[PDB]
Order: sequence, then C-alpha cells, then structure tokens
Amino acid sequence: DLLEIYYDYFREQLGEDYEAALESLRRVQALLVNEVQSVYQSQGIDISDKHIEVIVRQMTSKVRIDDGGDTIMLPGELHELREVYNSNNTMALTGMAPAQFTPVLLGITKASLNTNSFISAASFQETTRVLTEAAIEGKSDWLRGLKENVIIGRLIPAGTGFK
Amino acid sequence: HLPDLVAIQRNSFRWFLEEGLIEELESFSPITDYTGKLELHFLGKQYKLKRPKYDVDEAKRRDGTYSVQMYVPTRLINKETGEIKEQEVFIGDLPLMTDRGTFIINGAERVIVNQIVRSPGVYYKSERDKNGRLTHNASLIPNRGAWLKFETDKNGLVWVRIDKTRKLSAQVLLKALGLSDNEIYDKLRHPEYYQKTIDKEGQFSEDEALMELYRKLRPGEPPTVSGGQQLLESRFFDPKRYDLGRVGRYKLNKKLGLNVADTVRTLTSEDILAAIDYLINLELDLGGCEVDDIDHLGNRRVRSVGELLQNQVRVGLNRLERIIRERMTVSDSDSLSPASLVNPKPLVAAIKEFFGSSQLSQFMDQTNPLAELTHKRRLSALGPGGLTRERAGFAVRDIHPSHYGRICPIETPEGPNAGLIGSLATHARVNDYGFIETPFWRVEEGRVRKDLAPVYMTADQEDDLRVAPGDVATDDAGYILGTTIPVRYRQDFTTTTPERVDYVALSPVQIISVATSLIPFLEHDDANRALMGSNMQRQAVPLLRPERPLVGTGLEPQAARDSGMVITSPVDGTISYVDATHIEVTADTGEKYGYALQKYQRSNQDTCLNQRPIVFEGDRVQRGQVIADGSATEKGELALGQNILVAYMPWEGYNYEDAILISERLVYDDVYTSIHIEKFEIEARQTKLGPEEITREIPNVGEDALRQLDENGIIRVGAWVESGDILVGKVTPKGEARDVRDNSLRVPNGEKGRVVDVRLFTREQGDELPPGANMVVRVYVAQKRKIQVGDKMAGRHGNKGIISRILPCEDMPYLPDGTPLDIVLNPLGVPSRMNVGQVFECMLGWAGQLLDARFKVTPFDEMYGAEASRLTVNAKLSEAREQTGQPWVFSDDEPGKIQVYDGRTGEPFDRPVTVGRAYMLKLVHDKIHARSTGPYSLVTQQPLGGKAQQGGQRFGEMEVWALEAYGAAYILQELLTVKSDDMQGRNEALNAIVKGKAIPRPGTPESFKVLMRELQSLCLDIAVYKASTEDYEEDKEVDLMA
Amino acid sequence: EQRFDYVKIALASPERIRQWGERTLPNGQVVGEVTKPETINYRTLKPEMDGLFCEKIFGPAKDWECHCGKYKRVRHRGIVCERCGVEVTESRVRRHRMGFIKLAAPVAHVWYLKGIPSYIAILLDMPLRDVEQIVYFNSYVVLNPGNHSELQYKQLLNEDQWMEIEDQIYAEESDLEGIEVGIGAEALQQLLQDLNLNEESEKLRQEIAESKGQKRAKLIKRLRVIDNFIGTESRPEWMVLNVIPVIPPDLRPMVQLRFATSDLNDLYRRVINRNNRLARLQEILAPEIIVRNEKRMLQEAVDALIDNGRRGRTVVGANNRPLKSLSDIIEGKQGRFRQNLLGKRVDYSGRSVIVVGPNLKIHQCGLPREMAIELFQPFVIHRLIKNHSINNIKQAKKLIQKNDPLIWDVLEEVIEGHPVMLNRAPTLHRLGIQAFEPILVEGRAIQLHPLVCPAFNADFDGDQMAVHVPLSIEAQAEARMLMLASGNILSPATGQPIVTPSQDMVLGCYYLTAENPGAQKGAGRYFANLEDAIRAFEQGSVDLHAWVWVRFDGEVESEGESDEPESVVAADDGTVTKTYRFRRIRETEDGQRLSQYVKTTPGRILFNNTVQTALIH
Amino acid sequence: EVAKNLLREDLEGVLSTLSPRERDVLRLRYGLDDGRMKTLEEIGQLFNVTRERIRQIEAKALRKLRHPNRNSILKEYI
Amino acid sequence: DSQDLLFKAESLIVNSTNRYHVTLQIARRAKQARYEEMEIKPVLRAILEMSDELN
Ligand SMILES: [Mg+2]
Ligand SMILES: [Zn+2]
Repeated sequence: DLLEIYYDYFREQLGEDYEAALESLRRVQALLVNEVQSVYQSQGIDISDKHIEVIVRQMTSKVRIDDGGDTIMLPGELHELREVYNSNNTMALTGMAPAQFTPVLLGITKASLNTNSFISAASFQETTRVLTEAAIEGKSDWLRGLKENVIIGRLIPAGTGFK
Repeated sequence: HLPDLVAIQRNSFRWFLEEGLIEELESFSPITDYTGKLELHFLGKQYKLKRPKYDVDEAKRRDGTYSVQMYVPTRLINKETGEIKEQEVFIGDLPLMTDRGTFIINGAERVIVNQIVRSPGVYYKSERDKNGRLTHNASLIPNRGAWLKFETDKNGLVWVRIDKTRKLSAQVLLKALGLSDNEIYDKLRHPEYYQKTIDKEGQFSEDEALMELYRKLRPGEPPTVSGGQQLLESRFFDPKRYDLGRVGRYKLNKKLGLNVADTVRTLTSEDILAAIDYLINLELDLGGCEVDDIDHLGNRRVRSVGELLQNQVRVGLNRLERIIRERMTVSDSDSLSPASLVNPKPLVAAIKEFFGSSQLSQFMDQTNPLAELTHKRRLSALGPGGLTRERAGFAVRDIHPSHYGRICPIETPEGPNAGLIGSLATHARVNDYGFIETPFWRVEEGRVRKDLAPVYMTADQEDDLRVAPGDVATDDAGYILGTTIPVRYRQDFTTTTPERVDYVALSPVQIISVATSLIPFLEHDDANRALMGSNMQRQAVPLLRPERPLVGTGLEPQAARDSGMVITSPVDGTISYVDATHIEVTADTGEKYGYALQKYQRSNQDTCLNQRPIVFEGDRVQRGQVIADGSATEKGELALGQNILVAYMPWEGYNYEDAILISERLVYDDVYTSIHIEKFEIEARQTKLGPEEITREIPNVGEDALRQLDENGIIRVGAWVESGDILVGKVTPKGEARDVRDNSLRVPNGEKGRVVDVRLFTREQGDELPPGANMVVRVYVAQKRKIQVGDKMAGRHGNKGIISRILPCEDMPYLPDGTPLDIVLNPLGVPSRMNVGQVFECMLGWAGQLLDARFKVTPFDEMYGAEASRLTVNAKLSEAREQTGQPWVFSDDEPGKIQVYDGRTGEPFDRPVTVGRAYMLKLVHDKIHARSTGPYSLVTQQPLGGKAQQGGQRFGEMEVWALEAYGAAYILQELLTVKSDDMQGRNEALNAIVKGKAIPRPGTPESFKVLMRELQSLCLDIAVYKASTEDYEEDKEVDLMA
Repeated sequence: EQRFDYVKIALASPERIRQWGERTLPNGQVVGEVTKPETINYRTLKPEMDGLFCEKIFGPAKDWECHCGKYKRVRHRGIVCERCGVEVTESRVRRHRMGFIKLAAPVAHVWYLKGIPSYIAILLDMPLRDVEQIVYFNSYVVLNPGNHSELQYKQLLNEDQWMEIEDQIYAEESDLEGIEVGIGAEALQQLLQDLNLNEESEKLRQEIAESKGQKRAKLIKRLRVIDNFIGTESRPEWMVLNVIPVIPPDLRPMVQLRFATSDLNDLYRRVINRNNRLARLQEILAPEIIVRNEKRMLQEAVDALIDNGRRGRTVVGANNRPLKSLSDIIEGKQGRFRQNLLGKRVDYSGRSVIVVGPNLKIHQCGLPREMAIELFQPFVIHRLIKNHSINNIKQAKKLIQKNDPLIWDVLEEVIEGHPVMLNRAPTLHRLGIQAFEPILVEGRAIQLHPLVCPAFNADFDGDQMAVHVPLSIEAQAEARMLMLASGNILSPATGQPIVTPSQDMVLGCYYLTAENPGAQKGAGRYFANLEDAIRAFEQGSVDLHAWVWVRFDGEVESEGESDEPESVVAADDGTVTKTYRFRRIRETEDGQRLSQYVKTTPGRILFNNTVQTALIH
Repeated sequence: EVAKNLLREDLEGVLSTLSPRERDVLRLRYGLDDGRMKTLEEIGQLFNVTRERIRQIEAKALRKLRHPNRNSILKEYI
Repeated sequence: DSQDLLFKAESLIVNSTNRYHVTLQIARRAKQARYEEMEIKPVLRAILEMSDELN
C-alpha cells in the first residue's frame, strides 16, 4: 500500500504516469534495500548493496495494465515497465490511445513464476499448474536461461559459455 | 538408591504376560454366528505357554527367532444340541523378552522403544480471535476411537464436531443421548448460558435429534431415528470401537470430578454433561477451572512393549474373529471343531509385522553397554500414534519445566531428531498408568527424613509443593543448612526459608540421564558440549584392553551391570575351574555353579562382544564379586576409553581447528585398537536356466586363487583374506561345459581380516531358507583396527577431534623426567566452547596416576564448599607431589602447568603447559569412497548412489549454482551430461581418455528424454523444434529419441 | 549448429496420441494399442503379446532377437518376424516407444478439471461443482433445451427431475420435441464441441466494455482463455480424453531381484481392466446403472493414473502407501526436475574425511592414494599403454588390481598438474567448491589447507568433502584459471579478504609481535639491520620481546607514537637528531635524512622481515 | 565396451599378416563383418573357386595363425 | 615450479580484460598443442607459451 500511496500522490503532484511509477518504485526500492541491509547488519553481517539491489529490481520491475488503450495489453496482465513504456510511446507516436497501468510489488516467489520460460517455472514450484497453463497457452521456450541450458545440457550462456 | 535401570522394558512385558493378553482374549472370547446356533468361548485366563524351542544362543547363531507358542483352551457350544467340544487351540507364536530387556527377531537383537504420547482425557483450551474475545473449546480424546470436540462461539453458542464433520449445537447431542431437559438443566451449574443455545437452536426432541445427527453425519440418505441411534452407538458407545482406557477413565474422573467406576471405558451421559459444565464454568470464570497444557508431563503418557503389543494382538484378534464367523456361518453342518475353526494366520502376521517391520521396534544399538542401556531407556515422540517430523515444531522439542527429574535435558540427537527423542533420567520410573514419576525425600520442619522411604511423585502432583533440589546441603542428621533454599513451586523457580520446603530430590544427578551422569566435573561444562559428550560416549568402541577412568563419576559399576555382560558370583565360596570359555565356582558348602562366557561374537554394529574371566583358579570369592567382564568393562564398571598423557598446546598446525595430534605409542602399544567382525552372505538360487552350484570349479581362475577353499567351494576358518579374495565360490548356469558363469562372493575393496566362522544352512539340514534359495552361506570375518589418520577421538566432555598426525615418540614433547606425551590438544578449542571440565579431569587424572589412585567424583560437587572441584584437585596434586618426591609434578606459581620440552630440538617451550591424564574414547566408523564408472539407475541412467555398490557423489543444485557463479561452463556441462547420463557420451569420453584423444561434444542427457516421454504420457504434446532457416518453410520437429 | 532451438508445449489431440503410439508393420497390420492388462508370463518370464510390456508394440526384450526365437544375432536387422511379428532390433527402443490405450467412453483430464483455475469450468462458464457432478455421474445436463419451457441450456437435472422430464416427454399429449440430456464426460465433450470461440470472444469483449468490478475480472479471465485457444488453434474438447498414451516399459521397469514393479503398472492395469469391462458391458446391453458405474470407475482410474489423490480417494498399494502416479514423478523435491535434471550423481567423484595439512600450499590438497588410484584410473591405463609395455586394457586393469609398484609411479606422474575440485556438503556460496592440485598422501583422509577452512566453513572434527576431477582440456583449464584456490582471495559478497590467517596463526603472530615487560634480556642494544637483529635473536643474545634499536630506513608505522619529536639535539654541526618515542632521526640542518633507528621488538622485526621477504621474492 | 573395440583391432592386425584371400575367407567364415557365419557354399558361389577349395584356404590360414608368431596377445583373452 | 605457473596464470588473467575469453584461448591452445604433439601437460605448456609470448 506504500507503493499505491506513492503512485497516487505522484500521479497528481507530477501528472504523468510513467514518471509517477518510476518515482514510486524508486522510493519503495530504497525502503526495501535499506530495510534488508539493516536487518543483516543488526547481527553484524556485511554484504554489498548491489547483491540486494539485483533482487529488489527483480521484485519491483512490473506493472499491472489498469486499462488498456489501443494496445494488445489486456487489463489484468503483468508486464515490464520498460515494455509498457515503449509500447505506449510507439502507440501515441502513431496517434493512438495509450494504456494505463499501476506499478506492483511482486515478491520472491510470485516474480519467479511470472518468467517467460515455462521450463524454469515448472521446475521451481507448482509443476502441474505451470504445465497446465503452458499447455493451454501453447507456450514455447527458447532456452535463454541457466536453468534451461542446464536442464537440456547445453553450455550455459554465462561465463566461458557466453558466446 | 538406584533401582533396576532397564525396568521400563520389563514391567511392560511382565504386565503383558500377566494381565495384558488375558484382557484382550477375554474381550473377544464369546464369538457367535448370525444364526445364533454355535458359540466359541475362549477361556483366555488359562492360556498356557510352550517352552521355547532351540535356545537364546541357538536362536542367535541360527539366525532365528526366540519365541514360545500360545495355547488357549476353547469350548464350542451348540446353542441347541448342547454338544460342547472342549479343546486347546494354537493362537500364535509370541517372541519372548530376554533377561536383558530385548527380543531376538530373525537372529538379531531388537528393542521396542517407548513412545511418549498424549494422555487420554479432556483438555480445555482458549483461543483468541483477531478482534474478538476469548473462546474456549474442549477436546475429549480416548485411548482408541473417535474424538469429541466441543466449542464455544463468540455469541455464547455451544457446538459439537463429531469426527472432522461440520459442527452441530450441543442440544442435538444431549437429546440424542436420551436426556430430558430437566436432567441436563440440573447437572449444569449455570444453566442460562446453555439456555441461550437452546433458544437460538431450538429444543430438539430425541427423535428429531437423531434425525438431524444422522443427516449431518451421513448426508444424502433419508434420516432414520434408529439409523441415528445406531450411528451414535457405533461411534461412542461400542466397547469394540471406543476405548477410553484405564488412564482415560482416571483422567476423566480426576479432571471433571466424576466418580464413575474404573471398569467402564466408554463415554457416558455424565461425562459429556460434566465436560460441558466445565466448559461453561471456564467461560464464566468460575474459579475451579483452568485450561490445559498439552506439553505437561502430567497430560502425557509412556507406552512400552506391553501396550503396543496389546494393540497389535487386538487387531489380529479382530481379523481372526472375522475369519471365524465367516467359516462358521457358511457351514451347513455342525461338523466343526474348535481346532478347525480358528486360524492363527492373522494374529501371527500381526505380531510378526509388529516385531519385524514396525517403526517402534528398532534394531538394537549395541556399540557398547552404555549405548545398549540408553537404547532401552529411550522415549520417542514419533511413531504410529505420535508426531511426524514435518508437523513437530519448536514448542514440542523444548524443555518443559515438568521434565525436571523425569526426562534428561541434555541427552538428545542433533539434527532433524533434536528434541523429539529423549532419555529417561536416573531415578525416574513409569507407574502403571503411564506417567513418569521421580523420587523425593520428605522434609519435616526443615529436616530431611532419609529414614522413611522415598516418596515418588508425578509432574502434576509436585506442582503445589515447594521442592528443593538434590544439591541442597544438610548437616548432621538431616537439617537443611542455609537461610535461603531454591525450590520449585508451580513450575517456577523461587527461594524460600528452609522451614517451608516440602520435598527434596534424592540425588544431584536426578535431573540428567545415565550417559550424562558419567561425565565428571559436569557443572564446569556448557550444556551443548555436555550433549556432545553424552552422545559421543555411546559411540565409543570397546578396545583390545579396556581400562577404567581415573576420575570416574561413581555410576560406572551400575551402568555396566544392566547390559548383562558382566558376571558376578552369587555365592560366597571358592573358584574351582577357570578357562577362557568357562568359569566354575563351588559354594563354600553347596552346589557348583557354572558359567559359559561369550567369545568374539558380533553385535549389531560389528563391534565385538567378548567376555573374559577375572578370577584365578582356587580363589576365595564373595557374593556379588565380579567374576567375568564384558568388552567395555574392566572390573565391574564401564570402561570405554583409555587414560593417556595429554598436553594442551598447539603443534605446528596439526592441532588446527579440532584436529588431534597423537603419538606413535597409541599404535604399537595396542591402545585404541579394536576388533570388528563383519558378515558376508551368499545365496544359491534356482534360475529358470538351472540351479546355482557352490563349487571350486570357477571359470577363468587359476589354482593360485583357490588355496583356502575347503574342497567344497567355501573358504576355510582361520584364513587371512585380502581384498578381492574369494570367500564362497559359486557358478550360475548362464544361457548363450563352457556354459557356467562366475558370481562367487568376494571381499569388498578395502576389507581384510581373518575368517572366524562359516555357517551353512540348507533346506536338507532343516533350516528355513528363503522361498527361492537352496543354500545360504554366512561368513564372519574379524579384524583388528589400530588408531590411524582419519579416525575420530573424543572425550567425555564434548571435545571431539580427528587424528591428523601420528608422530614418532622422539618428536613428541616430553616431561622433565623423559616421558613423551601421548596426545597434544589445542587449547584454542577450550574457552570458546566452555567445556572447562576437561581441564579438571586431566589434572585430577594426573594426580591419580602419581598417587596410584582412582577418584570417584560426583557431578555438582560444590554443595560442600565454595570451589570444591578446584580445591580437591589442588590438594590432590599437592599430595601427589609430596608422596612422589618430584617437585616438578606440581608447581605453586602455575598449579596445573609443568615444563615441557621439544622432542625435535630439545629446547623447552617458552611457558609451561597444562598436562594430565585424560580419558579419551575411539569412536565407531569405512567412509572413504571413490568411483570412476560403475552401476547406473534404471530409469534415468544415472550412476547409482552408495558405497556398497560403487556409487557416485551427488552434484546437487547448490553445486550447480556454485559452478554457475564461477563462470564455469565446460566443467558444468561435462558434469551434467558426459559424467552422469549421456548414455552415448560416457563411452566416448572414456574411450577418448583411454586412447588419449580429445573428449567429443556431448548430446542430450537421458533424464531429459525420460522427462519428455513422461510429459507426453501426461497427455501433453510437448516437443523440441528446429527453426526454419529460410522464409517459406515450417519449423521442423526434432526427434531426440534417435 | 544446435539440433533444436525451442521447446513447444500444446494440448494433445487424440490424433497426436495415436500417432505417438501407432506404428505400422510390413504385413500392413498397425500396432500400438495395449489391449490386455498382462505384464509378463509367470513361467517363461517373457512379456505377453498385447499387454503392458508387449514386444510387438514397445520393442524386443532382447536386442537382435525375436520373441519366438526365429531370428537371432545382429545379421537380422530390420527383419520383422512372421510367426510373432516382432521387429528384430535393439532393445533400447523399449524406452522410446509409447503405444496407446483406446477408451470405451471418454474421460476428463483431471488437470483441466481439478485445478486452481478450472479451465473446463472457465470455458463452460459453470461452477466447478456442477462440472464434477456431471463428470462423475451425479447429475444430468440439458445438452439441448429443445422445446421445454422450464429447461435451460446447461442446466443440472437430478435423477428425479430427469424422471419427471421423461414422464412429460412420454406423455401422449406432449408437444415437447428435441430435448436432449447427457451425463458423464461425454456430455462435457458435447458442451465443449458446442462452443464457437469467435462468437464467444466477440460477446465477451462487448460485455467487458460495459462492465466493471469482479464481473469484469471473470469475463477477462474467460476471454483470456478463449483467446489462448483461438491463437493455439486447438479445440477445447481435447481436454476430454478419448485415448491415453502408454509410457515406454523401460520407464516403468519390472525387474527381478522377486519382481520389483513400478506403480504405473498397477494403475495402467486398473485402467485397462475397467475399460475392457466397460466394453463388455456395452456389448451385452447391461443395465444402465451398471454401465454408468463402470464409466465412473474408468474416470476415477484414469484420474488416479494422471494424478493420484488429486480428486478422489488415494489408491494405496499392497502396503497402505499412495501409489506414485505420473504427476508425482515430475513434482516435488524428489520429482524429476529437482532430483535428476537440476542435480545429478556424477562419475569420477570420491568422498572422504578431511584432516588439516599444515605444510600444504594454498593451491594444493592432499589426496589419499586409495581414492586417487580409482579417480584417475582411465588416465593411469592410458599412460601404462602408451609409456610402458602394457598391451591391452585388461592387462593394465589386472596390473592395477594387483597393486604393482609401477602403478603408483604412473599415477604420480599423471595427477601432477591436474586440478581437482573439492566441495563441502552444504554449498552455501561459490567458495564451497574450490580447485586444488593433488598430492598423493598415505591415509584415508583428505589433507586440506588450513587457510581454506573458513571458505568451506569446515573444521576437522568429522567433516567430509567430495572430490571431482575434470576430464576435458577445457574443464581442466577452467578449473585452473577460474576455480583455483590460490586465486580466491576476496569474498565475492563483500570484497574483503577471505584467506586471512586465523586461530593459531593469529595467536602465534600476536604472541610474536606483542610486548612483554617481564622478559627483556638484551634490551637497548643497537643493530645494523633486520638480519642482524634476527641473527642476534636466533642465537639467544636478545630476548623475543626485548626493546632493541635497529637501523631501518623506510616507512615505519608505530602505534602509540607522537608526531612531536620528544627530544631535539643539534650537535656541533648542522645536524639535528630528533628522538621520537620509537624513532631516532638524524637530519642535516635544512636538509634530508641521514639515518633512522626504529625502536622495536625482535618479534616485530621477524614479522616485518617475513612480509618483506615474501613480497620481494 | 572398451575391451571390445580394443580386441577387434588386435585380431584385425594378426589378420593383416595373412594373405588377402585367406583373411577374406576367415572374415566370411566367422561373420566378422555381418555377424553371420557363412558356409562353404556361399563362399563357393560368391568367391571365384567352388566348395572344397575354401576349406583348404581356411586350414592354411589357421595353420599360419596357430604359430606362436603373429598371434600371441589374444592368448590372454581366453 | 607450481609458483611459476601461478604467477604466469595471474599475468595472463590481467591484460586480457576477460577471464573467460582467456580461459577459452588457453583451452584451445592446449588442445592444438596435444593434437600436434601426439604425432608436460597441454594446459601447462599452453600457459607457458602464452606467457612467454606476452613479452
Ligand atoms: Mg565439523
Ligand atoms: Zn518371431
């Protein structure tokens, strides 16, 4: 609800959705990073802040299409902020009606189940649910992650197998 | 005042034999068929027992079972003709409990564990809503049957939830029981609270009450008054489907304040009404009502072999009665006799399953007498009727104040079983209801009355009294000294004047178990290191020549007499025959007693159970004097380790992080060497091609590898077998003379020793061979193991270590008299782990060596002085210094430290170090494993796991993550495919390595193909695709399975 | 360059399942349908002909050998027999071919019936309870309202209600025509075939435009599912199964120890038995209740096969334990993904207790001979073949087995320069796996460098480690260049050093460099340089903690010093000798330094000299 | 499987020592190529000369192999 | 010596700007080395050569 409060405040104080989402997400991200670091340092443990920043950016990088415009984005869908911004830009570039959205905070399990590869998600949790959803959507997996070149048995796209 | 240590296991079988089987036979005795023409009566009070066949030793050596046969007299009565054909029927085979508290099942010693469960009765609880008030519920739990939950709503409503079904107001249940409004109104004390429910839910009459009860219990069927009545009768009133138990009746009467007889063991109207009244009073805060704690040891019970057996016998008897009724009604003619009517198969099967395949009957722990003793005094919270590992949480595994003197707060496992398995304390005992008691001395006007007999008391009893610990100090006669005395009042620790103390514990070690009672200077140790030492004392290995501790604790002679391996003379006379296998003592004026000693037998844990005599021929012997001793005892008392010279200082890195540096004397003086006997087995089966033959005509073998076979294909007793040596020679008739194939049994890699026994069992000899086998050969191989690099050494105070170096005695530091040390320990490990007691024992052991003495110090010895342990050790060291005459033994500037020199250079170390005599143990367990290529799994084609089958090490997903973080791609890909399940890439990689070429690129591992097939088998059209290169082409599905 | 690019998953049609299992024979006969619930013959231990382990469907039990024994040996490749029609090929095909089972009555795939989103329910816009009741033969459904007035499309009818409707429809005066009802999964199949996805999509979009709240959300979910079906070009009735696939027999092995059988065999036998009984009942015109109960049983059996215990009761085995169905294989910590795909048991691995090797270097580990001779066996064989007079692999293997002296020399010259990876059982971070160089040691325990213990969080009180050996050149290069222990200095989580000396090393350094006023023999003496002071200490002339003076020219950091010179003395020349607390500097008047004497302890001299010697060398 | 590839090579080597016709005869009489042992008559028809000629070649080849020279490694394979 | 190889390794890891790329180059080089030598261990000779070529 802190995210919602920040979004509501910024969508007026500023007036543009994209910047309101950016500022709200920034403030919530800073809060989350600081809280995690404080909890860790209470016991006298030190980790760099980049390690927590990567996780927080994996948790605060999505948006709910509140009400779509001429976009192919139906309401209720979770999409990356960058993709939504680019689509809205090209849509009002041609002169269409853009879409509205609300930034969201996912979590460490809800964000891992929203990946674009069903093999990674099915191998994490709720295998039957993920597999049923993938079968219904007719999804295809292009094997662009470490857990999927690991499962099939290819060179992982990281490290000495980068290219 | 210590009574028999293994008595929780005897009393429960003596009880089973005396009145546990009788109650269950009589409870099912009158069997009647549906026509009511024939009746079988089981006169179960006269069950006789047939003497055991074979023997205890014969059962052990034959790999059989030690049991008896049960015969009960029966009488088949014809309801009309009246012909009664009295007879005695065979009921089953009952395994018998040996003199040590154990059973011998399939030639192996097993022990039935004791289960700590929740006691039957009624338990009240108050739950608080997020925003609502306190609402109270009650649970009525029987020994066996359905539960009866009562609940109070937020509006003042009373609900009942039979089984796990939906709730129903209490009025339905009370009217269905056959109670008018006036009686349930009179019995309740505050009737308006229930009148609210009556008004809100409507006064049900009996007929509609039963209708609604049937409707709610069994929906979808037309309600029927009789239907409901029968449902209730079968649910809570059927003597053969609901049993409160004796403890259940006792608890119900004690809690609810009823007076019902002890014989009635089913729910009655009075019970439910009372329970409801108590719930109402607890809601209204009457004053004499209180919610229950489920972890209290007064609401928890112990079940042992007697109860668990009774239940199994009951199940078997139900099955037997079903079979009897079926084979009684079908018969159209009364040509049946009681012998032909009963079938003992279900009862035999139930008992066999209980004693062989249950999770409450456990393979005995038999490493040493201490492990054996504490395995029979173990209390478990898991099993058929207790908890599960995923359901047990933080609350259940903690120490409840009510454990004081009944369950040890120290001795437990570490890991997933921490807090779920406990050990009975030293003086605790279990009464006939199943509650743990503990003894106390009475205190009158501040005087401890040790003249009167100890008053035992349970957890609930000792909640209103002020109980003092067993370490309070009293003066001459009995008066308690001091002005303030610690007491426990209502599960709390307080202090009182010593005129208001009600009871005092019998001993200072009344709170701990037997393994923890064997740690000297325990009050100078942390509790975690005390746990480690107590756990590790039960993993010590009996050594070649055992030796008593010098700083023992006083319970050693008692901890060894219960394992039943020490022989004491019951007779005050002379010894007439001494031998390695036989002792004979002639009573001063009387008969001769003869004892046979076990020699180099084998335990469940491959240790040796030797027995040796102590006395010599023509020796005067008194009653109760030790005559023979076990493998871990010296002369009466436990002996698990050895006393060695220890110094506390760091070596050149060999003491680093719990590593241990020892001398070479521990190897060539045969200190810490042990005998381990292993068993190998070979089976001659009958294949469809033909049978298998044990013979020396093994193919592809020369006569240089058949030297030690006994012209029958089996190795000879007394032969030294090295690795890969043939033990039993076997040939199989393979199908493809030059037709036999070799699958003879050989020693596993890394095993050697002498062959000490080769037992043979064939169906001709009258032995119970497996279903499809025709010869079972068992070979026992014994070996002597010395201490070596990689072995674990331990002390009694929790200090463990792994030996990392064995130095020649001219490199070890030495004393100012030339004596090299035996072990050097790092002092860095002492202060951070707070096991200071090890620094006391060493010093006292040093004094004991110098004074030719042995000290029996009891834990918590500071009730006599301000610092008793330190003062005793200093005085003893000074006395040793004065008696010996050597001033370097003890120094006044540094009491526990003396000068030590360097064996490599001869220069003394800068400062004196602490040296002493320490009692160290050698721990069990054969862990080194390696693999290149071996057997593979069936479905996934991945290497098997396990040392005994050349198994591989698992590369989990944490290791995959670690390799991904490194940037490793080729190590990961080679590990994942070529070395696990790339069924074609394994052979190519191996061939490339052998030939010296480069390893080719891998393919798709077999587990992926298995997964794709399984997903397709789940009606999923998952497939792998190759994208089209040009424009006007379709993507092509790739066939992996080719 | 890669065989396949993407993995696509879709809803399986019955045609696809038949294609997966139906394979034709040269005789023209098509095979692939499992018709009998028979696994193997009790006497010949040979698979039956139309059962769950048939050789005519799945493949020959023995590679290059016919079922009847007409054809044997490799010589007969691709020769389908005539007496029994088995293809003489490799037995490996028994783990790739599937075969199918044709059902007398359609069943519902429990995944699309009992799910968190119930796709059958969402598509049919019906509550899950109604769909389950129709499926399990507890209520009828109006497949066609026809001409009745009180009957609506997709309305649940109880048995009594249907009897009343029957009385109405069989009345001599009834104008009621065209009413149809159905029960079971066949009714669901008819309802799913009725759906016109395009019209449903248009109607739902129009309704969504004029909607809000939970009604909008539910219509959004329906539209999402419908649009997914439109895009996939899949017919929704494919969620109702008419045929089911049979897993290859090698994935449900029936091995002989007694015979150990997979639970899939029992589940499949239940399905086949119930299907055959249903076919018989439909052939003899059994009473309708019996046929309906058999159809319910078949649905339950297929449910237990797909996912045991998801919908109804759990099918226990011989002992009271659940049977492991198809869903239980691919899920959980013991499922396929987490037990065999994301983590595997690997070859060329060992495990042993670890002891401390204080004389090892940070890039070295002590490997016992017993482990090393087994981990590096192929390399030893290769070097015996090449660099010695060993002829064949068998001779080398027997030489290794007899523990020839040459074996240890070859192994010693093989493992040098060959990195080996050590891992501790809890791998919490990437430093839990580190590469070392093996050194053959005598014993059963692995000798570990004391400076890597904190990285592994390992102590020598019973801890064990696992050893892996890279095989390929790339693997060895990666182990040496990336994972070598001498290159892991800083913690990747904080950047701080992780190979710092600890415990006894810290205590020894502290004692060496401390100050001890009690023992100061030889204090105050001057020394030419650090080597002179060290030599003086070595003889015993000067005590370890004595306060001496050494002529050291360089940067000096002394705790407890003073930036203000304690005493400044100008001699009878332009030279001032400022005497600090721990220094004595002679400086030319308005000039530079001429000498520097540091007041220190020979232990500190030893420490700093050790550091300097390590850096310079 | 690695003592299989290795073996064939050793056999092939000793086969090389034999005359071309001889080795062909042996390979065909034992099915080293096709796994199928062929008779006399199939080689009687396939090869140039007829039956009772291949028997002589087989014996004259084996007698060459039976010598302690050109074939002694395989002795251990037994 | 082992120390020498460790110093040469560290020397090559720097001035490469990509530990992965330089590990790949060392692997390739050592592969070619052993291939054109079967006609010391490959990876070792590869590292020696690459260090001596960095001048
Ligand atoms: Mg450890
Ligand atoms: Zn055939």
